[PDB]
Amino acid sequence: MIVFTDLDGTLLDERGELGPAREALERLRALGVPVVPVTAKTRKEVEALGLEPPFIVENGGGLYLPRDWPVRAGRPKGGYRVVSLAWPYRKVRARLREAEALAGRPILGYGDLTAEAVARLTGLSREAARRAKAREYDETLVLCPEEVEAVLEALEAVGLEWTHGGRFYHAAKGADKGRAVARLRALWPDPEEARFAVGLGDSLNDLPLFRAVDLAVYVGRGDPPEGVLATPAPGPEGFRYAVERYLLPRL
Amino acid sequence: MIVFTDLDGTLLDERGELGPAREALERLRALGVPVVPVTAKTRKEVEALGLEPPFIVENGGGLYLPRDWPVRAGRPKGGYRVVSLAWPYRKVRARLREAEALAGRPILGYGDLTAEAVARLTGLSREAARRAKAREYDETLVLCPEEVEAVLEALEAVGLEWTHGGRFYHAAKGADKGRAVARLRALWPDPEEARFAVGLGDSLNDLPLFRAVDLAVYVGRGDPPEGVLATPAPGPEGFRYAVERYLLPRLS
Ligand SMILES: O=C(O)[C@@H](CO)O[C@H]1O[C@H](CO)[C@@H](O)[C@H](O)[C@@H]1O
Ligand SMILES: O=C(O)[C@@H](CO)O[C@H]1O[C@H](CO)[C@@H](O)[C@H](O)[C@@H]1O
Ligand SMILES: [Mg+2]
Repeated sequence: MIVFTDLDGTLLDERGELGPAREALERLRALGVPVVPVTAKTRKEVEALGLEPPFIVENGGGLYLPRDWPVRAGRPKGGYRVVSLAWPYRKVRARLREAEALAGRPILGYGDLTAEAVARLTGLSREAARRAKAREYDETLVLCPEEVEAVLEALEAVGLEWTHGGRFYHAAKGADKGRAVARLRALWPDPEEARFAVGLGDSLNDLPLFRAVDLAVYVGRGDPPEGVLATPAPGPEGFRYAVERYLLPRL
Repeated sequence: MIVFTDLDGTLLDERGELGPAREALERLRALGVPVVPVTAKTRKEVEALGLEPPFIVENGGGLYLPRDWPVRAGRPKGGYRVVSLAWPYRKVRARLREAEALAGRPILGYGDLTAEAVARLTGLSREAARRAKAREYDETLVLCPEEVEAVLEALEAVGLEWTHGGRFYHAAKGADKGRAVARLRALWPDPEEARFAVGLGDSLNDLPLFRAVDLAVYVGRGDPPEGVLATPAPGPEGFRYAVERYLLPRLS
């Protein structure tokens, strides 16, 4: 069993972990169940949250492995090997400039904003905002609710893809959580451990993650998508719930 | 006679250059008629244009005088004395956060943007954008057309004042081109010289300028403000026309 989790509102929601979630996390760790973060966040953000690879960043744009992973894949980088699945940020930013021309209006994202601006808009600290700005693949957009559609059509017109992360639209090419999960499972050292994958997500828009695992659990508010399990409560209690009810009785 | 003039859309051409206005300005100088820029631009932008004090920056937020101005006012800063009329930028920026909470959506200004983004948004060079970001009083807002109504009401709700410079909305408190021109006229070393004021402008933020002068001339696009003089063509050609048709005859 491998457990894939969107940080977002599955594990984090309230900033970082939280009582019930921690307890559930330790439980998994004690049982030798690998837990793999799958997040919109950057590698700099995940590191600051003290997480060790493997993890999936920027909506599936990048798969980070320990440098000594038993399966040779990706490019060596310090204590990591990085599997790049998506176009680099600089290329995404260049295409965004083409999109603006098409939409005949400015398209702003984190690349255009100061860290203090990003911090204000996200509720992050300036320090965490700086890490959220350190993007390798995916751009977080700041769009006027009223102009979202014109912008999205322009993005696709220039070959970019878009997703919604919970509060912001994102632009990238090749970044998909399901693709990244399938890739990491195919790169797993022990094929039997990766045979059964669980995916926990806090977004009605985590379908790519939900599609790529064998047991999908939606830990948010309201009804889950079709073919996806639910929990009574959202947040860390929803994560703990799902862990205690769906997982522990399998190990 | 003192001629008070906006820069963007008035004395500057569409690309921000003084070239086209030079001949008209040279007529005024020869005739010994003072010309005072009254602009949305910052001090650093006015300096980069090679303009000398006195001048009024940031929609009337600050009055810049020569260090040796005969009438003592404001505070020293090397070659300048500065009369601050409006709240400092830091206070406007903090108040904008309350406006943003009230609107329930982001309200972005230059202060939130890199020089590179400001350059892209304005068509300025990166270097000119750094100068435009060096704001002391007034914030330039970057609003999508659909959110303007809600944004301007949120500004008013939190005690900020708004205006528009021809291309962008602005937020400040106490920054008013008419207030600043009136203050400058009162600080003028030659009351007879200051007795008759002319004001040229093209945008919303210039209506207060028009009200603070004795002869107002609109060189913007479309129809002029009620009872204000108009010119055949906008911008610097409008400025030149005004000098030749409206000002010269009066100087004789
Ligand atoms: O799209 C969002 O709503 C969130 C969560 O999905 O991701 C963005 O926003 C987060 C802050 O809320 C950042 O930490 C991420 O890097 C990213 O910029
Ligand atoms: O509001 C505008 O239309 C213009 C008019 O001067 O001013 C803003 O925009 C100008 C760039 O177009 C900057 O030079 C100014 O500092 C200010 O940010
Ligand atoms: Mg103007």
